[PDB]
Amino acid sequence: SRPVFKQVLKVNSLQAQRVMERSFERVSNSLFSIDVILRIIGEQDEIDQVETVILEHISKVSEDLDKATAQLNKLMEDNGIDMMPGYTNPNEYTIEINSPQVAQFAHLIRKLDTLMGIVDTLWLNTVLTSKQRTDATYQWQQRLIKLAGRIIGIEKRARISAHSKGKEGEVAEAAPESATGDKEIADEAEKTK
Repeated sequence: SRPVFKQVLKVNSLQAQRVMERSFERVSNSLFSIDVILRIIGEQDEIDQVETVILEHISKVSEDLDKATAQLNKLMEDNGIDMMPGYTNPNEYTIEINSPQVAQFAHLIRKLDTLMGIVDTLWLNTVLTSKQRTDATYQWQQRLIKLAGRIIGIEKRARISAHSKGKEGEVAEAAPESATGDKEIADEAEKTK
């Protein structure tokens, strides 16, 4: 009755498979709880407002990932590099896609994995310092982790919105909240204030 997309996703770089590991399950559970809590609140005004804010936070990170990919791909042709590296142990992850936004987050991880492959090419080809590879490794990792925490923060602020509409006990039954096992994500979840 409800459509669900099951897919296998290969991730090459360690930065993107670490981001995938400590966030994708919690994020796709958060996107699920949001779609359920919003259907309990009913008000199409709030539904479209929350659907929008989630869309634009995923859009901003996607827009920045493309800009960083476009700039760094220019540095490759500027420097005459047409190849990209193999990886010691890539991982395959079987994922379930219930929302199209869940697909968007998983697509963001692929763009991250792609951008890391470009960074690693420029670093192996002495175009990028060892220091500015780590600065890109940390910041883009932390960039997706900030999104994970913000999405969950939107979920948490939706639960208080549902509480303020008396629909609280309904939420506890329909979609209970999941523990956030990653501290970086859990701390960022306090975009509630």
